[PDB]
Amino acid sequence: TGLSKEELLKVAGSPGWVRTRWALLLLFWLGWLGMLAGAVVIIVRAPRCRELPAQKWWHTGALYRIGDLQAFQGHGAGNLAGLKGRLDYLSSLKVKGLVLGPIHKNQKDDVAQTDLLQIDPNFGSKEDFDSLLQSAKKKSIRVILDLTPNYRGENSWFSTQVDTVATKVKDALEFWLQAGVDGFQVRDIENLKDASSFLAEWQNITKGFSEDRLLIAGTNSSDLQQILSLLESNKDLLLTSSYLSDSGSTGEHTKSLVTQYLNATGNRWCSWSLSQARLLTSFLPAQLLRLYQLMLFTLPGTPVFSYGDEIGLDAAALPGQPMEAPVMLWDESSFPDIPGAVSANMTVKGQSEDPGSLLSLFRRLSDQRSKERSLLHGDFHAFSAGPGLFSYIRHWDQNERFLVVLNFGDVGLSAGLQASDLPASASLPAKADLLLSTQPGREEGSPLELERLKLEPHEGLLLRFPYAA
Amino acid sequence: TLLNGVAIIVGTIIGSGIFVTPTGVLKEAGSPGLALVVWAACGVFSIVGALCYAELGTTISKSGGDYAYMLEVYGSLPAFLKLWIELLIIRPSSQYIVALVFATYLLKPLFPTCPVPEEAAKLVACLCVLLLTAVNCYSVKAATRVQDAFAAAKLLALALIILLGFVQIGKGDVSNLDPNFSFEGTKLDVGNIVLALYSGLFAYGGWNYLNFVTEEMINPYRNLPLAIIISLPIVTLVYVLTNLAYFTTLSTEQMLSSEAVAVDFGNYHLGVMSWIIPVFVGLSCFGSVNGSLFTSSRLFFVGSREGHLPSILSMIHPQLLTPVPSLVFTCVMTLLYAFSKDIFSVINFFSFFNWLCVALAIIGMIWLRHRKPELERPIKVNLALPVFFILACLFLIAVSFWKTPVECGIGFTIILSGLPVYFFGVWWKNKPKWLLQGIFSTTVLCQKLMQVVPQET
Ligand SMILES: CCCCCCCCCCCCCCCCCC(=O)OC[C@H](COP(=O)(O)O)OC(=O)CCCCCCCCCCCCCCCCC
Ligand SMILES: CCCCCCCCCCCCCCCCCC(=O)OC[C@H](COP(=O)(O)O)OC(=O)CCCCCCCCCCCCCCCCC
Ligand SMILES: *[C@@H]1O[C@H](CO)[C@@H](O[C@@H]2O[C@H](CO)[C@@H](O)[C@H](O)[C@H]2NC(C)=O)[C@H](O)[C@H]1NC(C)=O
Ligand SMILES: *[C@@H]1O[C@H](CO)[C@@H](O[C@@H]2O[C@H](CO)[C@@H](O)[C@H](O)[C@H]2NC(C)=O)[C@H](O)[C@H]1NC(C)=O
Ligand SMILES: *[C@@H]1O[C@H](CO)[C@@H](O[C@@H]2O[C@H](CO)[C@@H](O)[C@H](O)[C@H]2NC(C)=O)[C@H](O)[C@H]1NC(C)=O
Ligand SMILES: *[C@@H]1O[C@H](CO)[C@@H](O[C@@H]2O[C@H](CO)[C@@H](O)[C@H](O)[C@H]2NC(C)=O)[C@H](O)[C@H]1NC(C)=O
Repeated sequence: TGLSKEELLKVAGSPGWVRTRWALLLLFWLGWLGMLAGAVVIIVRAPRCRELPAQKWWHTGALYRIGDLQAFQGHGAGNLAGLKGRLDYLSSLKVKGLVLGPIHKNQKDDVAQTDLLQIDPNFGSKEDFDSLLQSAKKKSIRVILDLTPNYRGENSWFSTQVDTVATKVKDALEFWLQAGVDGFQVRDIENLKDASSFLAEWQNITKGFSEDRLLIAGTNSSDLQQILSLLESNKDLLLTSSYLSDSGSTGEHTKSLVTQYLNATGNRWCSWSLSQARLLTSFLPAQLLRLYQLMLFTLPGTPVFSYGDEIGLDAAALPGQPMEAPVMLWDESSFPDIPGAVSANMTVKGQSEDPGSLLSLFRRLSDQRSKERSLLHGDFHAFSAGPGLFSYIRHWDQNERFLVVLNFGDVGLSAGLQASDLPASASLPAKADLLLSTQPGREEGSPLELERLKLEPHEGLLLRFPYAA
Repeated sequence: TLLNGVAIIVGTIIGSGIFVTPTGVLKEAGSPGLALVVWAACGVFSIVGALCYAELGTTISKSGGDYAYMLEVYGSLPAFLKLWIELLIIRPSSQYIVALVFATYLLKPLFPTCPVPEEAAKLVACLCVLLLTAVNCYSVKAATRVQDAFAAAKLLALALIILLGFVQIGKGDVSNLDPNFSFEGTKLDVGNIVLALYSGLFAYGGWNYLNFVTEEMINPYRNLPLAIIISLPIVTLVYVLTNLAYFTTLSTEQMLSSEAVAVDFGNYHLGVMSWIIPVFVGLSCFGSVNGSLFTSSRLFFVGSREGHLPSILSMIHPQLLTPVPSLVFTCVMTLLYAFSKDIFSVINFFSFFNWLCVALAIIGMIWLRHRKPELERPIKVNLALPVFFILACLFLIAVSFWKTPVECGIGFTIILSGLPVYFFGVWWKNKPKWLLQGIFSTTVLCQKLMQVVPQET
């Protein structure tokens, strides 16, 4: 066995080997403390964390407007308990709320015979309503109660004396919060005299019980300056309007509205909806339906939708139907008046199996909006590109970055995405993976080149690329 | 003793890989429905494996373990090739993971929502090892007291996760997740399932070379094979309850994002949240590379005595004696895995050769059931049980060339490097005689360098 023995070693290992043993021992704890602070250097000159901005429940996904229950289901089932089975579909969409109503007692056009506290018995009773809230709250879908008083007439706010009309609203906010609703909505407040004083008082009342409650409001106004008068003293007030509803159909015109409405408010929470009551097919042609959706689910704010917006519910494509509240379609047996006027593609069921349908587009987008921390509360910066485009970037602290490319014209172009203005924290790479498209005909997963990106007429793109430098 | 056969053997098999691997099964299964199945399918598979070693540890039972069990069966360059793998692949890389996890649970309480940089988690991993390999070059009897305080911390963490995960469902909103969306779905049946199994199989191991000394010191004599069938379902019980604290209190996107799941449970659950969880998870991972350095030296004494593994190793220091050339050899190989890219690229690299080393050890049992009977088996299991084990274990490896063959490509590269140093090792003709003086020259230089003397021959 090849060695030097215990006693023969103690002869040979002593002389000056003690000093080269104490030297290698002392070089250890220096090379250890050298690696110690050499790690402590990296932990101090490391980029820290943005703290997370205390989100509320409506920040995290779309809402859903349901005005006519009658349509919402059909005939025979147009009630609250028949609505209660639809939450399996509403959680199929991953919404976070429901604009529900108005459901109170409105005969017609009368102040003394319109009580906001009593339900209308064409829907059910309070115990049916408490069944709805309790069944919804198990799936974590909140319920927002619409309180527009004259929801059956021409003027919504009873053109005679108004301080008793607001007094009816003053106690109705107290009543339904005790039943446990999580938000309200008034509408058409251009028919309200002195809107900005009553809204700010009701905002003091909606926040008067807790802070997990919101108060949406509507108007038909598309004036950028008129909205800000309403948002003057009120800042934690959502406000949907017809601001995006006027078309133009061009990107730089659309780019101008989104940037200015963000610039004039600064950086608060918006609510990106085309109108206050109607659908998207009221204001868009047949090929732009696939293209807004994506933009709506990606802008900084709460997208607000109506029923049928995910299936392309067109009232013009189906005669014998009320424009205000079209047949909530579901299947082929959904339009019972004229059979054969509904194709397979049109209902909820026929599109729920096609991976290229418009409803299939809605579930992928509402997925990513409710999970990706960039699209939740990342910051918004758009940049310039070609003449008929609108591109922008969502990006938070160190998470996944997103890139949206929209072509609002019918001429096939290239990108020309000159950044030239973005920070290094949101600086573009050369290549980035593709997440989805609106038109089929792309390789989902392959990293495309942005300088050699060619666009098709009416095609949206959502891409992604990680945090790097 | 009846119950102490289980209480010793439960804390042995509960490793610190429970703080790592829930993220790794979750990103290879999809939903917590199919994720909790993998924790149960790894539950049953290791009762089968520990029975195959509860009998095979009792037949031969020389000294030196899994190596020496194969030394009886093959007794040649297959024995050295099994030794060349464990010094280089299994024992280094499993210690790096526990060291790397010690870093990320220490640097993640001050990086709450962001990701720890790769270059700083390695230099706290290396620091943890080099600090801890130098304690074991000092006093062993001082390091054994250090082994005491880390068993208690590994159990206080894994109970306080449970009792906070228990009251979180009992306070209100029962079935707060109820997610099983890919319990029937997101299942490739070959690629992603096996990769989810490797994370589950890592999560408790050491039912192989750790139980034979566990039974021996009390001598309760062959009531141990029930005593593991009592024991390992307790471990699968605890490893499934801890995921139930994860999938309810966290989300499926907050889990797959982070590197330290246990602090995300700790952050949401309490506001103290810093004196409790990354301490107790931090002490628990700090012990599994400590006690991997006590037991590291045993292998060298067995290999050098048999004529393998040149005799510079298996020499012990004078004053404050400790196997000094061996611990230096292990910590060097441990830090050579700091050139690695991802931690779950290491667990897939570790568990390839772990589960081929196990599978050839049990194929060698059947060929010792076929050939050479009447070897006085105190325990013989039903022979239909080990053939359940190999046919699964060939299924893990054969899919692991369909999936990531490049790391297994450099894994078979390193074991063709053990072949010429075998022929240089023992087969070599000592004819030229220039080198025989040099082998004696190189060896006595290190002895003078470290002050280490041979065993009492
Ligand atoms: C890294 C840790 C350093 C601290 C510990 C010192 C350990 C020194 C040896 C390290 C390797 C130990 C395993 C060797 C493999 C097993 C061999 C065996 O079992 O032989 C038994 C055999 C029997 O020893 P005996 O029982 O003591 O007679 O020992 C030897 O043959 C020693 C042979 C040493 C050389 C091995 C072959 C190397 C070939 C490639 C050399 C390349 C050098 C680098 C070139 C320049 C690069 C810049
Ligand atoms: C930046 C990279 C990190 C810095 C260096 C990384 C690698 C350092 C070496 C390995 C890590 C050492 C851990 C600490 C070990 C000593 C701890 C201790 O206090 O023990 C008391 C121990 C006993 O005390 P004594 O009674 O004073 O001897 O001290 C020693 O025996 C000296 C140990 C120091 C050895 C450091 C260098 C290792 C020599 C390797 C020789 C390689 C050439 C030979 C050929 C083989 C290669 C093929
Ligand atoms: C509640 O609405 C009022 C009236 O629009 C807002 O104005 C506050 O009025 C109260 C009345 O005493 C004053 O104490 C506050 O100083 C006013 N605003 C400020 C600067 O706090 C008020 O902003 C609304 N909500 C609150 C009270 O913040
Ligand atoms: C909101 O809708 C009304 C309905 O057409 C628009 O027209 C106003 O109608 C009321 C009575 O119906 C008149 O008293 C107003 O004078 C009408 N407005 C104008 C400008 O003539 C109304 O304009 C719409 N609001 C906006 C901001 O466009
Ligand atoms: C809109 O945002 C821009 C900053 O991006 C600002 O606009 C500046 O307005 C001043 C005064 O009108 C000009 O002198 C600057 O040249 C403008 N800068 C740019 C980049 O346009 C401002 O913060 C916002 N605009 C307004 C009217 O407030
Ligand atoms: C179901 O979708 C199909 C195809 O989009 C529609 O059928 C097309 O209708 C358009 C009307 O503009 C015609 O120009 C095409 O020739 C039709 N395609 C075929 C293959 O005939 C159909 O209308 C949709 N369903 C309903 C009820 O409208």
